Amino acid sequence: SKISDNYSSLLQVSEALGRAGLESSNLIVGIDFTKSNEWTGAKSFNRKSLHHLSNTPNPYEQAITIIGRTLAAFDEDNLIPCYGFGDASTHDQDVFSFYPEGRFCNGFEEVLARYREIVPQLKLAGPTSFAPIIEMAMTVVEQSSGQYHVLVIIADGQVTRSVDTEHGRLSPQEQKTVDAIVKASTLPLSIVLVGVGDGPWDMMQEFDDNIPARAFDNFQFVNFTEIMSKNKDQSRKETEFALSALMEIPPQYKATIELNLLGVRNGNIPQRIPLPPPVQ
Ligand SMILES: [Ca+2]
Ligand SMILES: [Ca+2]
Ligand SMILES: [Ca+2]
Ligand SMILES: [Mg+2]
Repeated sequence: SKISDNYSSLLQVSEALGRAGLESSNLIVGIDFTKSNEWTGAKSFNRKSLHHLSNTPNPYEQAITIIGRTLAAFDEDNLIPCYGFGDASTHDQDVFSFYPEGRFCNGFEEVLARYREIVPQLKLAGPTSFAPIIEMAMTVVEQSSGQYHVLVIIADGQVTRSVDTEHGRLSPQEQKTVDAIVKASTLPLSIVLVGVGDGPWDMMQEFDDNIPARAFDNFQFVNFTEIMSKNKDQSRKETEFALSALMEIPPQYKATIELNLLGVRNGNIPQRIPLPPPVQ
């Protein structure tokens, strides 16, 4: 069933996790390197590309940074597998690992550094689909034998569609993304979409709230731009981010126990191989 916003403060989330008795969790990060990032910073990033490097941190650097300051404790060994998708080497079919032999980033400081080192070497492309990043996460979970994971996807939310959809019919990219979300729910995996840039966010909100075929609500949408836009203190910004990102985690974690997913091998999860980073 659909999971609502049941907590009005970070403290309530923490207590809910306390009651549920969470003992162990790990993070997975996926980063959208599709071409739409060049134009979804029109209003929110002064007509620059969301991936543009300079003296000001771009929204991806900001999200990675805030994620590291607020969610780091939810990765138990501070080793974070990072993947990119949607550049010219992966299109809508594959992901690549941040490092050549699948070596994990040691801390989000290194996630941020490696991001900076990689992104100007990429050809931003497409089409845009979340199926490969989610399928990657599924393989990480299956290979750990059903250890609980949270996949954090940082993206601009522009999954490929036709503007004159006729009407409510999904693109292949949307349909494959939905199928991946539905299949993911046979595994102990939480997904958090951190939306950067201008939106629009209709489809992310649909992933969040309305996929009847899945076994539990396994997908939360965080509007990162709207949180950072609020004329409000920086510590209150990060607290509001943490709250939004963790909002569904206590019920999702509980669902993995009640649906007998936690610690169990599914047996029907194809092994996705990440491509090497297309870099020097
Ligand atoms: Ca880890
Ligand atoms: Ca949801
Ligand atoms: Ca939600
Ligand atoms: Mg795109």
